[PDB]
Amino acid sequence: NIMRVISIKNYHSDIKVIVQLLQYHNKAYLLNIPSWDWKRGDDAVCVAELKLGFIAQSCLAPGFSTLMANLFTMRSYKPTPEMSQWQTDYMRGTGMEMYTEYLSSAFNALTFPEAAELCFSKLKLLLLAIEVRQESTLAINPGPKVKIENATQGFFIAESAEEVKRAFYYCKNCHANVSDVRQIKKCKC
Amino acid sequence: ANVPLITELANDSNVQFLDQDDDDDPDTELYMTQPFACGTAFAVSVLDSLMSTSYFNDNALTLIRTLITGGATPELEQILAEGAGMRGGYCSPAVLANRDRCRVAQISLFDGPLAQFGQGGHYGELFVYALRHFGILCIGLYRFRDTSKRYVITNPPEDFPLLPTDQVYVLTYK
Amino acid sequence: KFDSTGMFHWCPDRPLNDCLQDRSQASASGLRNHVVVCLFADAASPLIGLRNLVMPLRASNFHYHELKPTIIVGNLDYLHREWKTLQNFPKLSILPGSPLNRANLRAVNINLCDMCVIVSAKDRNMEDPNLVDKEAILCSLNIKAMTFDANVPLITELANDSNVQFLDQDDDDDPDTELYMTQPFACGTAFAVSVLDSLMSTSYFNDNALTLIRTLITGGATPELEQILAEGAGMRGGYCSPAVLANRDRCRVAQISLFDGPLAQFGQGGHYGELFVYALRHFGILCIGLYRFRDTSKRYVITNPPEDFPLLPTDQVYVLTYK
Repeated sequence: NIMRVISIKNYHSDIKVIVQLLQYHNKAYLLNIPSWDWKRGDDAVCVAELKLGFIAQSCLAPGFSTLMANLFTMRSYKPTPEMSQWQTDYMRGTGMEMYTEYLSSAFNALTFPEAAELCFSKLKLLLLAIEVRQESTLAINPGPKVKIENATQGFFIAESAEEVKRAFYYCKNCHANVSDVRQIKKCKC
Repeated sequence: ANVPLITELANDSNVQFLDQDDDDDPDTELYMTQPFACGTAFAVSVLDSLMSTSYFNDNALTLIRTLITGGATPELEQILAEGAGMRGGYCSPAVLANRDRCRVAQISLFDGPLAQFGQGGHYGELFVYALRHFGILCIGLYRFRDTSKRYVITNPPEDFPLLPTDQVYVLTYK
Repeated sequence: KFDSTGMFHWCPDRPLNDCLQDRSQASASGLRNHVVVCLFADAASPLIGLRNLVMPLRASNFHYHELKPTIIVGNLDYLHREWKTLQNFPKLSILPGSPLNRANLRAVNINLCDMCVIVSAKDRNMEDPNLVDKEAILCSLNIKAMTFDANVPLITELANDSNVQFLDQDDDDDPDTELYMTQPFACGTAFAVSVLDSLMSTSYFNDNALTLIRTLITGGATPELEQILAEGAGMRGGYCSPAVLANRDRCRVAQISLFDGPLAQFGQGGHYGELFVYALRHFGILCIGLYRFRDTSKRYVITNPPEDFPLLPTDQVYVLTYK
């Protein structure tokens, strides 16, 4: 599978490639290829890292394996009248998936806790992380020391991508007292 | 009998055979089955579905690893490639500052300061009170089946009731 | 000191534990200007016959201090079989473990090296046609990518010819292009086993061809050795008479640069013909061909150019010395 990538990357250098490996240690042999650039879209999915990794997190907090499995994968929401209460609410959760988008200007010079309050209360969305600049890096639920700069990528969990657009279209002065959250979709603040 | 269990399964349809109270059809899909909601089962076929997610969302596979492995940096990949193994050293105060990061953990509402909400509060009130005072982020609930299996709820609405014997997935910073 | 024939250097029947090393002992020994052999094999694999690699390196033409020490890297259970041939040679150093562990390489010092060989010994051409030299290709890439406080001499045994595609970075070549016109085969970083089948033709047409090749390659493989090695006793010792030791004074292949020395006068802007005549008269040296830099650190080959041919300062020449 590494040899296959070599031939692919030999034919055309600037191409997106994703690979399944089995052992974790074999990831190093991809770094030995010169045209390999993780910065520009190339990825590597280890089986062993993720397989036991989900299982490991269940030891710390049980059932997290399912939360994550249902989060990232695609699941069909379909509440039928034959189902019970516990089965119906579970299905609602599976539909919620990972989505990323830039934030509005209102979040500038605020903390992550202060940011998420506005997201959960008004916009009715959850936040996990922000892409912090530096060689940029990801950071899950940082402390109040770190602040938000302009054009930072948010990390959301929600029903669909259409609802996440409400993060981009937002203002403190204009979109203050709005009851129905579906009304918020104005560019000219 | 009341034991925490989890099993690596190659074939998905073998999930049928685990539990006693199978109130499910054989034609039913994997994710809607009882034990996969409780977390007693886990399929290897989930890793093939992650290949799709890595293609569509570029910053997906990164987010997963940061939640799962704890702190698997690319430095370790280069160090483990050498063949010497996990190098020791007790480190400086600058390097030891990196340990202060988030971790996944579970909190119950039987005891503690959050138990006030457990009698008959809401998820929204729990969320805001957690985030301001403590600096805690809640992801989802982990309820009892009826009123010792426990189904999962990932990110419920604001107006959602909370029983005393409930459990919540949490991202702490300590 | 020497063989019964007086053509190669000799040593007593050592056990394997004398020449064995750990990583610390390899690093502690200040090795520089040496040969490395990345050997890929299992315990239950067929013998290559590494004697034929080492034997020509230990010719009687070279003095004892001039000999380049070899450092084989591979599996023990394999090398235990081949030790019965290799035991009677000076300056060996078998290191256990696979040649993909960078700790094994960094202890051996590929950093300071004359030539790092890569040889496979597994059951090849059995399952797949194109994924044969995957271990050989990965190893070459591994060493090129590895850095320390890239410019490394390498050479690889390849079963399949089309696998030459995968080696270099700057592949300005079509897949349809034939083997010999490709970049790395001109530089000498690659080598095919299929060349041995083409030698069958040459031996048929020219009768005195295969003889000429062996005399250039092996150093001095006489038919006496074939009869002596057939007995089963192995390489017989003996320090020899002055009559037998006179046989060591013979030709050897070697490379000369035109950066320093008396021939550097031609390097500024001379010609190959002037170099040839001045070499042959005064010194008693015969030049075969040039080995230039690619542009103005790969180096292409020129076998016997014309008289009116320019010479750069940073050039190298293949030579047949007599000393």
